[PDB]
Amino acid sequence: GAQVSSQKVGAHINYTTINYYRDSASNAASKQIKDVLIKTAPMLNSPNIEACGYLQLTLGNSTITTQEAANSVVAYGRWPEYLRDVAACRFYTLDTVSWTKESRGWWWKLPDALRDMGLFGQNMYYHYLGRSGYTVHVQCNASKFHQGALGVFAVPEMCLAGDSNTTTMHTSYQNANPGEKGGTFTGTFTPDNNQTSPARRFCPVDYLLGNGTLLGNAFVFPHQIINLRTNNCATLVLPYVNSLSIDSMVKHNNWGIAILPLAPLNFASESSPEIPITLTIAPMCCEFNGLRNITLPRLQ
Amino acid sequence: GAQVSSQKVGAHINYTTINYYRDSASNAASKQIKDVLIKTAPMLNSPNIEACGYLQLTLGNSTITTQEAANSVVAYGRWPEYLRDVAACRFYTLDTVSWTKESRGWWWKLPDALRDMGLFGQNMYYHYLGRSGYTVHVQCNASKFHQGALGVFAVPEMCLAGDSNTTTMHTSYQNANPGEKGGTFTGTFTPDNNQTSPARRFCPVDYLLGNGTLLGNAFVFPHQIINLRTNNCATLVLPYVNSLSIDSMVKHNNWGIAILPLAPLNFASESSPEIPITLTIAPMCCEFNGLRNITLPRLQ
Amino acid sequence: FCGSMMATGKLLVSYAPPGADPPKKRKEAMLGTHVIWDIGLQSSCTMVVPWISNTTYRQT
Ligand SMILES: *C(=O)CCCCCCCCCCCCC
Ligand SMILES: *C(=O)CCCCCCCCCCCCC
Repeated sequence: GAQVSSQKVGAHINYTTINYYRDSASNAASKQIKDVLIKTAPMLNSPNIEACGYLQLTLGNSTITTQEAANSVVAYGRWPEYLRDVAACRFYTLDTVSWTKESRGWWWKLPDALRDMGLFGQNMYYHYLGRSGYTVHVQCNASKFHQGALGVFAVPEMCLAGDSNTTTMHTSYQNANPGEKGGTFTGTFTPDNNQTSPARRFCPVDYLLGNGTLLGNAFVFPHQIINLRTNNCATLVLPYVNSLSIDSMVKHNNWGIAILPLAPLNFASESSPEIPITLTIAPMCCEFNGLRNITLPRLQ
Repeated sequence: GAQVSSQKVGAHINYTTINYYRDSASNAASKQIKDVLIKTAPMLNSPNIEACGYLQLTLGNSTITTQEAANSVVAYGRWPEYLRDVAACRFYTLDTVSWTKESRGWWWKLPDALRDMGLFGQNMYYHYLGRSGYTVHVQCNASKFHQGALGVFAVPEMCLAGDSNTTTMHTSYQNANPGEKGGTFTGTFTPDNNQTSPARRFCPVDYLLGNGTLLGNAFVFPHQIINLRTNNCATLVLPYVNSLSIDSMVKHNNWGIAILPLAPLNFASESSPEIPITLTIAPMCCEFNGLRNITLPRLQ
Repeated sequence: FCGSMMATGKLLVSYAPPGADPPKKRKEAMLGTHVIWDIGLQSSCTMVVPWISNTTYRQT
């Protein structure tokens, strides 16, 4: 059973191997042009609804009307799919937010943001387990005389940093889960000094993506940019991502949506402009499991 | 185009017909052993889960364990089917009632009785239209020394009579629709005489099936009998019945379940006995349509 | 949309099948059959209200 193979050589002969043990774990580590501009691993680079082979975007009775599409991205090059081997899952439009010359950014979590959306939300709380992918459609228009740029980031397991410097990992379930409402980024860290009666919530610094890493590198995550000059909307198609095939939607949030001003909003000459950002999100290829009496969370 | 055919004769020659008009409506009316015990039209006579070709009775996570089955009936010989050309629809057990030496009877309406049952109820109120069949399982056990007989009747369009003698068809939506709770029969008609502030509710006399017809004839309706001597439970499989393929579940109740003591409860020698009757009902081959914001009824 | 070329915007057109409170807010209109119209991109917008009724026919 001796295994002979080519040695790791320079560029101007081989070695032999025998496995002594029954468990593979015991085994030694087995070590494995024209156009430079081309990506080695495209999918890791944020492809388009176009770029993997896949306008009126429609789910159930809900439907987006979109010319914008080169502005879309399929996370990790992977399209949503059923746990293999429903019109509760449709497009829900969340409460519109306002972008101003001084906004630092906004965040949301999935499924959390959708927890009260019609039959979807119901299905979520009546079952132990649930899984779902998403289509995130960020809407934000302005004039040809306005300027600015939004960075729309979809982060897997988006754990955010807390307000305390005396204790760690202590943000309350209530605070961690804002629902549709949102949750927002800040320009500076402000430690919750109230010892006795703790705020127990996140303190997300913008240039650190609220998680201890530099915002400039947030682009290694599935993302899209809204440049007011060229486009008014972004569409992110998100797959179910997890260390499990299915999980508790109530205990665990799979994806995080982060929206930050890469370039600040500016208009004509007004000292203080504003424009709306509307998020319409739809759950995809979704399925639930382990039906029983309804979960009634202490959200407060 | 003259049509020649055999005349309606005695038993010891024909006539001719021509249609003069373009609309069929204008047309005249076109007029069409061994063992006597056999039914001409069986299906009209209340068949069994057995008798048309169809123990653990199971829907989704819900499951009945039944030996009793010759005690089942498929209404109108017709099994539930999808509107042709889901685990919200499972077995729900309603609040148990008590049968006593003086009970006159009980009634319920479908879908109404199920309006608050988990995801079923939700689905009902989030959609304009819905259709469903049902499996009604009536449970009622006693001892070999108890006696009595329950008549379980499934009535299509079970319109019930009201409490007023000064005005007609006036029972309020609230009163007409009791939900799971029930609704009950009475031995005597008691006219709501409060003119100024009307009770606006039903007054269902038992021997008149609460509808002006004699109880003894209620058997022309899909039914089953629980004879304490021979069996402790009854199962009725109900098809969607209506003048439409699908309708408003909120405005209209399709089936009525009526349970009446054909023979009064009696035990050993106790002057006043009691035994429980539990109803477990499951919606079948069910489907909904016309999703929108939720219906919030004024049920009170 | 008969406004100017320099004008931009997004509108939501909605249809809600009967049986519930008539929509007074986007939040509830959102829940039924709907279309999102981008004014800036195209000047006009069509929405089909599909036949959905309990009865075979409706009265006039
Ligand atoms: C395939 O492996 C057959 C040739 C094996 C060469 C024999 C010498 C190997 C000595 C180690 C075997 C004992 C280790 C558990
Ligand atoms: C088939 O109908 C051909 C033979 C018809 C016999 C002709 C006489 C029928 C006279 C009545 C026809 C006019 C009524 C609209």
